[PDB]
Amino acid sequence: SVPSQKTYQGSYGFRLGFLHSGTAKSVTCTYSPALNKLFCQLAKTCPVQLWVDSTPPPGTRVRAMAIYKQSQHMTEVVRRCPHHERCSDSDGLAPPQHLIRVEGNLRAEYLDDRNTFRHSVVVPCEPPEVGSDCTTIHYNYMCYSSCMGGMNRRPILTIITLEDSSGNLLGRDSFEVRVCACPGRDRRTEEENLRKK
Ligand SMILES: OCc1cc(I)c(-n2cccc2)c(I)c1O
Ligand SMILES: [Zn+2]
Repeated sequence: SVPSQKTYQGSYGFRLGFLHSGTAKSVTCTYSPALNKLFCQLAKTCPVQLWVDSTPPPGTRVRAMAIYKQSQHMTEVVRRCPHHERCSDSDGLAPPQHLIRVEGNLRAEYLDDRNTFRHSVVVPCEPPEVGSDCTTIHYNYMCYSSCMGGMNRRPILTIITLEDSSGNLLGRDSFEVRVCACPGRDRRTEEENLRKK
């Protein structure tokens, strides 16, 4: 009733990577290594790099799913709030209830799990373009952390899993997410709080 969040590189040495976008007031997405936490604006591009030490087999896929970070909320499905699920901002593929979308990939598939009711979005693994050493997926988060009746100020994690063609686990990584109006200021504030402690 709770998906695992244990980091697992697996046989292919799978792990995530993030750009270094800084903390200017205008930044739309920024990652804090000290907090392992991504800060982003609503419905803005979040580039997440995928790194491996060796090439996984054809048919390998990469799935993203959100869970609540606090244990007392972890069994609750993370979903969009009562406002955003009804705002008709569909891209034609993502169900309106799903918090996480993949941008610009027509092969993305959206799952409502028939047993857990949790949402996820999964894409095929594709090799890096010539001249690149990693592959990047562009995610969007479609509600604010503060949305009433949805996340309601509760922190979430995103779990990224590398899976075989049957859905079996090959690798796992994760990061906390805050969706907020000013990611640069919030990253600076939270990193300062961590330092003061
Ligand atoms: O052949 C090299 C290579 C192949 C693949 I397929 C991937 N990959 C794409 C999504 C997940 C892993 C990567 I990163 C890579 O470097
Ligand atoms: Zn919302």
